[PDB]
Amino acid sequence: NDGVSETLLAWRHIDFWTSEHNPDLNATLSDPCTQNDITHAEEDLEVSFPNPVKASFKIHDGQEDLSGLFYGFQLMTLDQVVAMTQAWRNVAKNLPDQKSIPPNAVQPVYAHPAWIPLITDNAGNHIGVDLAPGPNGKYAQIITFGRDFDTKFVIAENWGEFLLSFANDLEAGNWYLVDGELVFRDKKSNGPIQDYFEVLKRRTWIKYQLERPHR
Repeated sequence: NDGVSETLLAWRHIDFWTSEHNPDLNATLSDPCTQNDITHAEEDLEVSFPNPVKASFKIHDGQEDLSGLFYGFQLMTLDQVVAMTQAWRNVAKNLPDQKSIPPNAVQPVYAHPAWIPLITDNAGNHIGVDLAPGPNGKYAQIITFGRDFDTKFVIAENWGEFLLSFANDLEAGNWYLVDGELVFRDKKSNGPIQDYFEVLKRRTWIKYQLERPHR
């Protein structure tokens, strides 16, 4: 049940922020998935979705537009999670210099059948949940992985924390509509526009570095 409260609160904030500032994006958030949909998907993949991820799916089954919520990155429907997990499984089955940050938190591999993608940049890169952590990682940690992520990053301890940190970016004013496309900018620093994966990665890196003095 860890991350469950955060998931619920994050979606409240994201539902409410999008309905004020970006109604077009709000109208892309799908209806909940049923427990049946979720059972069928766990069955197809032979996994248990962690509690915060299942709670997120029972609020919105991804996004469908008749673009991406996470500063241009799309929240995937349960159908896309299944299809895309199976495509990564076909690749893990065959054939690059792979790293983890923090070191040994994430397996240093291109692909793993237990890495469940939940967000896509639609260019082969993902944020997802890691169901087979490295020795210093945590089960159901949130990671980056895919085509151009030689270095995997642990970006949150669970999916609820991930969603809540995105919801607080919105609430801190860290955004720009170019409604227009939603991009990220550090408001406090009057900062330049940035790719949100670079922002996530720098945050994970800085936090790792700042904990290093505690022995």
